[PDB]
This record gives sequence, structure tokens and C-alpha cells, in this order.
Amino acid sequence: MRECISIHVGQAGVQIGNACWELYCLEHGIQPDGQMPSDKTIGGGDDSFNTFFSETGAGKHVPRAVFVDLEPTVIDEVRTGTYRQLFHPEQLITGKEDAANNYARGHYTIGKEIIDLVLDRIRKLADQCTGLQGFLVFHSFGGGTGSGFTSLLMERLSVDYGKKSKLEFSIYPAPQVSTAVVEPYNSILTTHTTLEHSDCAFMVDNEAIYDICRRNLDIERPTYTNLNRLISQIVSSITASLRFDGALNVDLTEFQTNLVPYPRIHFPLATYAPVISAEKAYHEQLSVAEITNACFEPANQMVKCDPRHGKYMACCLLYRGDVVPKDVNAAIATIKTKRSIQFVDWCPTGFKVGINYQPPTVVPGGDLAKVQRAVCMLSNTTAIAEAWARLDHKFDLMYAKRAFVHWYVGEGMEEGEFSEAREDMAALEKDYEEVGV
Amino acid sequence: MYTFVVRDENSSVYAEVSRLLLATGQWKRLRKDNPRFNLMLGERNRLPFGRLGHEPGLVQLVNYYRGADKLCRKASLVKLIKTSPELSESCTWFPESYVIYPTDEREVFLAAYNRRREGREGNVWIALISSEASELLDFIDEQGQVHVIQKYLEKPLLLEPGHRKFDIRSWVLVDHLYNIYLYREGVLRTSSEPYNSANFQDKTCHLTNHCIQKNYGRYEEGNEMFFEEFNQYLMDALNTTLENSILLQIKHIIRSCLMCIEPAISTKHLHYQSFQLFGFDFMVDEELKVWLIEVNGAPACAQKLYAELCQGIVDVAISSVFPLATSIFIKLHH
Amino acid sequence: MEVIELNKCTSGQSFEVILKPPSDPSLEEIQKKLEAAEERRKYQEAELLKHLAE
Amino acid sequence: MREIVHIQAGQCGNQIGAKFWEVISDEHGIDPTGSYHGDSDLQLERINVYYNEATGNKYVPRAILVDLEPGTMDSVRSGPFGQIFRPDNFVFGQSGAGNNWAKGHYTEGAELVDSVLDVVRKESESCDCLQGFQLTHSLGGGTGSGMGTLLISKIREEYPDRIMNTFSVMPSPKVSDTVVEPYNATLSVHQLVENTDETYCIDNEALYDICFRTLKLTTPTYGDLNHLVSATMSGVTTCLRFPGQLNADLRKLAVNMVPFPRLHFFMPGFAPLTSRGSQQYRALTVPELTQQMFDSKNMMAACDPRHGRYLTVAAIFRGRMSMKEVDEQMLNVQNKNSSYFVEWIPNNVKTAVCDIPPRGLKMSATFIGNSTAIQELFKRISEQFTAMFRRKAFLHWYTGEGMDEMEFTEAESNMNDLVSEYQQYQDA
Ligand SMILES: Nc1nc2c(ncn2[C@@H]2O[C@H](COP(=O)(O)OP(=O)(O)OP(=O)(O)O)[C@@H](O)[C@H]2O)c(=O)[nH]1
Ligand SMILES: Nc1ncnc2c1ncn2[C@@H]1O[C@H](COP(=O)(O)OP(=O)(O)CP(=O)(O)O)[C@@H](O)[C@H]1O
Ligand SMILES: Nc1nc2c(ncn2[C@@H]2O[C@H](COP(=O)(O)OP(=O)(O)O)[C@@H](O)[C@H]2O)c(=O)[nH]1
Ligand SMILES: COc1ccc(/C=C/C(=O)c2ccc(OC)c3c2OC(C)(C)C=C3)cc1O
Ligand SMILES: [Ca+2]
Ligand SMILES: [Mg+2]
Ligand SMILES: [Mg+2]
Repeated sequence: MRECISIHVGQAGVQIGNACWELYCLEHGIQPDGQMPSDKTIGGGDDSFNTFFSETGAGKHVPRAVFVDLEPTVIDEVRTGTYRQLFHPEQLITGKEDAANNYARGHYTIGKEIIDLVLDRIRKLADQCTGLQGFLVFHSFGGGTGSGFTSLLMERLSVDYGKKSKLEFSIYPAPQVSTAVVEPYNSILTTHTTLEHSDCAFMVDNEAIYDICRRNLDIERPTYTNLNRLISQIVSSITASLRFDGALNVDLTEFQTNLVPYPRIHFPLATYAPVISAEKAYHEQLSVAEITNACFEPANQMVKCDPRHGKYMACCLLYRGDVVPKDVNAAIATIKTKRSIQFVDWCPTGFKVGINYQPPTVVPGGDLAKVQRAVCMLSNTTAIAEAWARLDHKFDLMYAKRAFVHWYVGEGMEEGEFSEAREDMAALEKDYEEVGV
Repeated sequence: MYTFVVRDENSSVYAEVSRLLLATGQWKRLRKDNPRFNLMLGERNRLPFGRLGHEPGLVQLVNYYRGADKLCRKASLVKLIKTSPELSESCTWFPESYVIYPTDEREVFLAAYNRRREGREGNVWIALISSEASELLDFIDEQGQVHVIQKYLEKPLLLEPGHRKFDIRSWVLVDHLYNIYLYREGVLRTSSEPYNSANFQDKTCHLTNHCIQKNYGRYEEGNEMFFEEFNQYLMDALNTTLENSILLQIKHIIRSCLMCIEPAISTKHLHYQSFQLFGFDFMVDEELKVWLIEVNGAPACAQKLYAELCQGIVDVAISSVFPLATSIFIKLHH
Repeated sequence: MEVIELNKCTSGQSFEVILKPPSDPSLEEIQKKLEAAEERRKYQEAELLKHLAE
Repeated sequence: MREIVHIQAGQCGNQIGAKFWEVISDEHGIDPTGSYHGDSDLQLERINVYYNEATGNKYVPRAILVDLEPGTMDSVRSGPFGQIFRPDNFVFGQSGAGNNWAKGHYTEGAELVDSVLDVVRKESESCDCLQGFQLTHSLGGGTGSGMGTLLISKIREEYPDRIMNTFSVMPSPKVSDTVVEPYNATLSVHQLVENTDETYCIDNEALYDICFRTLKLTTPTYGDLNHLVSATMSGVTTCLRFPGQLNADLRKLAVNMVPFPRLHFFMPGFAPLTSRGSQQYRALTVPELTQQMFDSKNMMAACDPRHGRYLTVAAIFRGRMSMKEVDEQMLNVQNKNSSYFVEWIPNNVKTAVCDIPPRGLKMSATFIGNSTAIQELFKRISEQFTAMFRRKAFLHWYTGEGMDEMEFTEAESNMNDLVSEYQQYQDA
């Protein structure tokens, strides 16, 4: 057993953090007060769930998690909410004034004042670890804290924890549920500073999730709660192999090995099926073939793009529920003949498959229906660069007129950092280009 | 009101399409880089497909199919025909073709060129035209581009009076639902100088393009014989119709090509939608066998037909997605 | 077509299917950058306070 | 940051300021004594933004009342919600400003300004995290215009990292006290360009036009004009005062609305437009709200938005309604009239919905537009300035307070620069 520490930065990271840790508790049968009766070794041990939870003498199972925000609004709802007993106050760090949707304010101004406190509270958890393997970092691209502070923390973690792996869960900005007009600016700025410091990053486009909730969950106007419950299912799927018995993606280093051959191109696409409404009165349950086929439909991806017009470098299929290898292989052979699946020449056309027999856990009274089987596909496809193209173009439109730049310069950021960040993005778009066409 | 952007200035088809749309009074044209459009009449190359279908409150449509270039470049068309099990090597309607690179299948080509020489049968090839293989290979390396070598059709169908060569151009519209619509009017792009059996340098009688000709305009206006005249000629000269002798094979080839690529390009479940107008180029041999020459992803119309076709594109491809307040197309059912 | 690396436990199983074969700055650099931004901030506020004193 | 320090200076400043406190107290369920007699907890969640909690369930407006004349501040103290204000926050002189910017800024006001700043400090020290300042004042008189701008300048010296927001009433010959208003406004605009982060341009021309042309009122009083100001002021502060999807504050408004620091003069709008007393019984639908709030007839600054382009827009809808229909209607305006929104700021329109409607309206919509058309307001003032200044007419009122002609040329120059700066982005 080797421990992982989860870091939740800014509003998006914290709220997704809550959704995920609610789910993890419901998955391992950990109560809101932290008790876990099925755990027979009281106050310690090295089970698979100990990757995410430490234990107290009294039997409280506590998350290896730090929540950080520059204003107290959101974390106060963790402090008082239904999962308050789970975290000790030192794990929940707040300031007085937020980064006002400004990368430079989150990074340089307010970042400088809170970084050493955060790293100290991170060091507190790292000291309780017999074999720390690394970090899971949750944040938005669009927020000032989510972008600005995250990139600073990620730089420092490379210095303080050189040997450790760093993984990201990142929320890509969408006009449908946006906060700031400068969200593209913050996105390019954070990506550029974080790129050398992230080993594997899972992007979730708020547009894709929004529309999944509208189409599949029949929700007219999806709230953050709606989006976060869905994201938490995907995150849980991705992390299940760290928290349970198995032989695939069992450490963080294996995420890089299995999904990232090219270190810069470290953004695998997540695709998830099935997403079924709890309000649906009659439901015909979907097979291994049907759910695996759904992993190649744009409508089901975390980022809307077209994998047919790209190339694959790797592919994981992560199943939960009533699934046997025989049925997986039958599903794959049929799909391969019917669909455009082009791997790069320097990689085998193959799938790494993990099955966990426990079907997905749903939050009681949520929008997601219980299902017999589910799958999360993780594919490193060059098609995800469509999202970089979209984002870089919005950046270009604003930056041509130097619009809003003064707000960043005003926090002590040089304007040259904008064009440095953008050139790196252009270099990234070219990297994808070479590999992909 | 609906909105559109025009991003290819050189296109005459979409100049007329945009003009027709404006004339309805329900379509407003926006600036090149305005993202808030319903319809994009896109650039020929480097079209930003990845930026489409991400605009809340707008259904977005584009006049190009991403991935359709595989059909519409000579090099890729051969590779597609050679590799697709639905098309294959023994594909009866496509001439024997080989991909040639200059600094690949040259050793595959020359081994088949020997079968043509040891059998002593007709051995003429096209890239310019020569009867010897290594004659134009010295012109391929001289050009420095990936051009395919193809078996030249030595015994073509010849129109009388004149003993002339020709090619058939077909206009094909594929809508957002992947309905395949063949425009009922096609065009024969005729030669004006008689076909010479043993003088391949004489390009005017061998290559039947509208540019090369422009005896130009002698037999028919602008070297263009339409369908009414060609059908009548086939009834008079050969005791057959255009429909039976030629059009059945054309309809089969078009259906076969576009069926093959359908899973790769279809926008059925995508966040944006595509239609595309194609130009298929057919050659007819003397035994009334129809051969595919190439596919045009950005075709120009014939002058007489511009108005009728461009209205049709507005009818079934544009107004089908964006409604308003006989059909010139033959639906190729699948 | 070829199934390899099959491992089984009570919780589930994992395997690989192959269909076809193939053909950082220091602490000093961060702390210097962050302090350089503060020197740009200090200068801009000092320029404002000079302007207001005028 | 959440706490706002409110300052109201001069006659207009105090009269619109008092009306603001009357209106938002009723919305938050606070009576003239300061006791909460409401019912919804949502009324109390962000009440500390404008109110200081006092001895025993009493709420005290974080408000400073400033004048060089005792008149208006006696009328506030004797007015409807007059008793609610903290007595020590009444800071008044005696000699008045006589519609003279120089008296407000340099002579009379300079004598009283330190006293106001002592009260500002006392209110700032009570704040857990002060976000900034809002000022109500006119630009046409002497106290609100001259001393208000002096105050803003001194507050910026003392709190250079806080936001300065103003509600600035623009003078019009249609509702005029004195000939010297264009001078006072021009001198003031010069200060606002330099020293505020956000200014709501409240045009007396527009307010008169709305009252006369639209609201059927043939002779509009200040009371009729101020009915429009308070409905607008309530609406532009809604998201600061109530829990929302965004957690709105003054700094985020600045970051997101202002692409270039000088271009911070907002064109406010309100729908539906109503006159006092006479309640309309039919509620507006969402397509009606959206159509009206974008129409020139509903703009609080007398500028035709079709003569320019929207750089950024913020819109706040109030009442029980389809939030989906709000998205659809707002996207409908943008997708059908995209020429009037700069293409180089993507997604430049942000919308919020608040459950709680204002008193006497089931459905309302407040518009906050950063439009290039606002140059029309500054050109109008600049022309009126020039017609007098080219003859040095009425200048002796200012030279008598130690002002030079050079200061007048510079103010005029800076305001003309502002105009050309707006024009630059109207064509780009
Ligand atoms: N999916 C999801 N996205 C969120 C959530 N909260 C915020 N966002 C997104 O994150 C972006 C805004 O960043 P925030 O995380 O809210 O800002 P922050 O990190 O707190 O930084 P500040 O600007 O200092 O508040 C927008 O793209 C929002 O759509 C959430 O709960 N779920
Ligand atoms: N294998 C072959 N056998 C006989 N004739 C051929 C041939 N390949 C090409 N041709 C002739 O050469 C002419 C031009 O060929 P091709 O179609 O490759 O050029 P092109 O792309 O400029 C026509 P378009 O303008 O429609 O794109 C055709 O009109 C045809 O008559
Ligand atoms: N809208 C509005 N404008 C006012 C009011 N009182 C004065 N004004 C305007 O303000 C200017 C005169 O300034 P005033 O505030 O009386 O002077 P001060 O006391 O020196 O600030 C003129 O343009 C008036 O039209 C009011 O109650 N409402
Ligand atoms: C163009 O995109 C945007 C424009 C403005 C904002 C504003 C964010 C806020 O924090 C904020 C602050 C004060 C407000 O009242 C004056 C508002 C306000 O924003 C809302 C809640 C939407 C409406 C009014 C954000 C943008 O993305
Ligand atoms: Ca244990
Ligand atoms: Mg925040
Ligand atoms: Mg007065």
C-alpha cells in the first residue's frame, strides 16, 4: 500500500471534492462520522482503501485531503455540512478575499501569502504516509484561484516532492455555466505553468457534462450539484483501481505508463456510459456491447471532439458491475470493424481492461439511476487538441486588443507571460499535429 | 432570421448560394470571424471543424464533410480503393492505379507493368501520358510531388461526328442525414479535335478539361454536351438510353464511394452538422463501361446549370435544417 | 484477438487485449519570480501615491 | 471581501442616497428603527454588505451623509427612514458650495474633508473585509461634484487597493439648476476617469425623457426622476445583496466589465419602466423583459446603443421565472443582433436571476452595459462646455476660488480623449 493525497483548489475543486468524497464514503461503507464497521483492523493498516483514508484510534477514517480556497464561502459549507466530522479543521484552508477571476492575483498577489501555510498543511498529511506516491489535484481552469494558485502549488510540489507523481482533474471553461469573461486567459496561463509539473491530467468540459445532464438526465437547467455528481462518478471510476483490489492502474506511475507515452501530450479523454435518469419509470438495462459501443459516441465524452479524425496512443476500459472478459472481447471485435479506430504507428492497437464486480454506487436521491454495468474509457487521442484549438482562438480574439490585460499587469505580471503562455500552447497544438496527422 | 458566414471567396457555387440566401430576406451575412452563425460556407483548406457546434443556442451547419478529402485527392483515393474491403482490388470500375513517391508502391507497379509487356497487350499509362513506364517516372521525380500512375483507357467511347474523347461530370449532394442526391443534369466535357490513337503528346484530344480546349465550341457551345443531347445520340447511334447504358453504373459508383466512407465522416450523432457537394468524373469506354476517374471536393458547376443546382442546395441541404414559410435530385437509396 | 496478462481476484479481473502490433525551476527561482512581481506592484502603487501627492 | 462603505454627498447625492436606503431596507425587511421584521432568511444572509449589526438585533446602514449645507441633511434626518442612519455619520458644513466645483473641491470642501475621512475610517475599521466604496453624487452642482471627487481622491490615497464605485448623476439643460453645470461635470468627469473603477452614468436627460415621452408625466419633478434612480439602484445592487449563483462583488464586476481601465462608465437600464403610485397589473413575460431592457427607451443614460457597440453586458433578472427561458431570450438578442456586440470579447454577456422581486413588480430586469455609445453623453457635455468656455463665460466664479483656465483646458482635453478612446473600439 502506497498513499495518495487529494488537493482541492478554488470553488470548482472544493465542490467536486465534496462530491467525490461523499461517493468514496458510500463506496467503502464509511459513515458521515468516519466510522467503517466492515473494517475489522481498528486504527490503522494497509488495505487498498488506506490509499485515500487514514485511521484514528477511535476508528474514524479520515480523507488524505486538503481543501484550499482564497475566500471562505465554499469551504464553510464543508465545515458545517453533512460530512463535517470527516475532515479535521487543519485540512480546510481559507482566506478572506478571492482572486477575482484573475490568474495573476491567484498566483502572484494572494498566492504568495498563503502558499507556505498550504505546503505546511500538505506536509502534515505527508508525514502520516509510510509510502507517499503523489497527488490528485482538483481545480478549474477558469477561476483565479483554480488557475493561479494551482499552478504555483504545482511548481512548489515539484521542489518539495520531486519523486512523486502529480495528477489533475481540471474543469475546462464553458459559456453555458461560466463565471468570468477572462476564463480563456486564465486557462492558457495555468496550462503553460502547470505543463511540466503534471504527469497526467483529466480535463472535463463543463459544456459536455451540462449537455449530458440535459439529454440523459432530463434536467432542464443543470446546477453545479447535477454536474458534480456526474463528475464524481467519472473520477471514482478513474480512481477505483487505487482504492480497491486489482492489477491495473494500481499506482499513479502506472497512469503515466498506461496512458502517457508522450509526456507533453498528457491529457487522456474520458468517456462514460451509461448515464440514466432516476426519474425514468421503465428502463431496459444495457449490455456490455451497448455500453462499450457508447464509449465511441461524441455525446458521451467529457470533452466534445471527434476521435475518428485523430489517432490513439493508448486505451483503457474500466468496467464496474456485471462484466466478464469474454463479453468485453466480443464487444471489442465488433466495434473495431464498425468504427474508425486508428492508433499511431509506434503503438500497439490494444486495450487495457479493468473490471471491478461492484456496480457503480449512486448517491441516494440523486439524478443517476442504479445500473447493472458501467464503463469509463480513458483514451489518449489527438482529437482532444480540438479543445486547445477552441480555447487558444478565444484567447487570440481578446489578446489582439490587449483587452483585460491591465488587470493582470496590475497584479505584477509582465505582459510577456501572456505571449509566452500562448506560444507554448501553439507548440502543444503542433505536438498533437505531428502525432495526429 | 438565420445567420451565415462566407469563408471561401473563390467559390462560384457558394457565391450564388449566399446570394440566393440573402434574397429570401431570412438570411443575414456576418463577418468572416463572427462565431455566432447558423451556417458556415467554409474555406477549402484548414477549415476549423473543431470550432463548430460549441455555440449555445445555435444549430450549426457546414458545407464540408471533415474527412472527405480521402475521397477527393488522387493519392488517397487509390489507397482508399485499394484498402477498403467494400471497394477492394478487384474493383471493376476503377482503373489499375499505383502510388508513386519522389525523393509507396513502385516495385508493385513495375512488376504489373511487366505483365503488360510480356502479354504484349496495350501498355499506356497516365500520371501527362506515355506508353513507357520510366519515361514519366523521370517526370515524377522532376515534379517532387506524390502523383499516382494509372492505366490509360486506350479504347474510349467516341462521339460522331468528330471521333472525339470526353468525360462525364456528375454533381452529387450529401445532406446532414447522409441522403445521397444525384443532380439529374450532368455534363459531358468534350474534346473538339479527333482522338489520335498513337500520338499521346497531343494533349488537346487526350485531356478533356474545359481549360485546355478554351476547334473549341465547334460541335456544341463551350465544349459542353448536356444530357438531353447525349441520350438522343445514344438512341440514334447505339439504340440505347443514357439511363440504361451509363447512368446505372454512375449511380452504383457514387453510392459505393460514399457508403464506404460513411462511418468515418457521418455527422449523425455530432455536435455540428455537415453537407457537401461533390463532383464525380467518369470516363466511358467503347463497350459502354463506366470508369471513375476522380472526385472533386470543391466542384464548379456548368454555366447553364448554376441557378437550378444552387437553388437545390438551398432546398434540400440548407432549408431542411433551417425551415422557412419538383425535385431536381435523384435519391440514391441505401 | 490476443488476450494477455489476465489477473483475477475476488473484487474483479484485469487483462490486456492486443488487436494488432506496432511498426523544473528551483525554490530560489520561484521565490525570486514571486518577489519580482511584488517589486512591480510596489513600484506601481508608489507611482500612484507620488501622482496623488502632486 | 463583502462590506461596502456607502457615501452620499450634496443635494442630489443625499436625495438619491436616502431613497436607496428606503428601498433596500424594505427589500431586506428592515424598519425605520432598524429592527428586522421580515420572514425569509435570504434577506439576512448578505445583509452585512450594507448594514452594520448593532445593539440588539438592530441593523445600521454603513452610510456616511455629507453636505456643505445643512438643508438636505435635515430633510434626510426628518425623512421616512431618516432615523435608521448613525447620527455621527452626518458630516455637514454651513456655507454651501453654490453650484461651484471649485468651492467643493478646493476651498469650502477642503475644510470639511478630513472630518468625513475620520468617519470613513471608523466604518472601515468595523469591516471584516472591506471590498470598497460606493458614492452617490451629482456632477452638476458643487458639493456632490467638487467635494465628492475630492473625497474619492483622498479615499484612493488611504485605501489604494479597494474598489471605488460611483452613482454619478449627469446634468441636463432639460432639468437644470444653473448654466455652470457643464463646467462642473467636465471637471468631475476628469476626476472619475482617473479615480473610479466603476461608474454608473445616471443621465438626467434620459430620466426626463423616460418620465415625459414614456411614462406620460407632462411635468416631471425630482421625485419622478428619483423613482427611476432607486429602481435602477436596487437592481444594480441585487447580486451584492442576495445569495446568488455567482457570489457577486464589486471587484469581480470591475475585472469582468472593464477591458481597458479608463472605459469604466456603464449605461444602466431598467424594465419595466413605471411611474409612482399607479401600479400596472399585467406582469411582463421574459421575451418582453429582454426586449425592453435592451431598448434605448429604457436606458438611464441618454445614448442610442445602436450608435455604438457593447464591450460587456451584465443583466440581472428578478422574480419567479423560467431560468431556461432567460438563457434562451438573452441568447436570442445576441444571436440576432450580433453586430452590436464586439466580436473580440467572446461571451461578453452574463446573466443572473434572483428569486426575490422588487416591491410592486412580479417580474423585473436591470441592465448594466459597457457601451461605446456612452461617448454620446460625454460629447453632449463637451459641446455645452465649449460653447461657454470659448468666451470664458461664467469663469470668474471659479477664478475667484484660485482656479486657473489651464485646469479647465486639461479637464476638457481628458474628456475628449475619453471620447476618442471609445470611438477607437467602436470601429475595431
Ligand atoms: N463543474 C463545475 N464547475 C465549476 C463549479 N464551480 C465553479 N465551476 C467552474 O469553474 C470556473 C470558475 O472558477 P471557480 O473555481 O469558481 O473560481 P475559484 O477557483 O474559486 O477562483 P476565484 O476567481 O478566486 O473565486 C467556471 O468555468 C465555472 O463554470 C462546480 O461546482 N462544478
Ligand atoms: N486513366 C485515364 N484514362 C483515360 N483518360 C484519362 C485518364 N485519366 C485522366 N484522363 C483524362 O484527363 C482529363 C483530366 O484528368 P483529371 O480528372 O485527373 O484532371 P482534373 O482534376 O484537372 C479534372 P477536374 O477539373 O474535374 O478536377 C480527364 O478529363 C480525362 O479525360
Ligand atoms: N436626478 C436628480 N438630480 C438632481 C437632484 N437634485 C439635484 N440634481 C441635479 O444635480 C445638479 C445640481 O447639483 P446639487 O446636487 O443640487 O448640488 P450640490 O448640493 O452642490 O451637490 C443639477 O444637474 C440637478 O439637476 C435629484 O434629487 N435627483
Ligand atoms: C462579460 O462577462 C461578465 C460580466 C460581469 C460579470 C460580473 C461578476 C460579478 O461578480 C458581479 C458583481 C456585481 C453585480 O451587480 C452590479 C453583478 C455581477 O455579475 C452578475 C451576478 C451576473 C450580475 C451583476 C461576470 C462576467 O462573466
Ligand atoms: Ca484498518
Ligand atoms: Mg472562488
Ligand atoms: Mg441643488
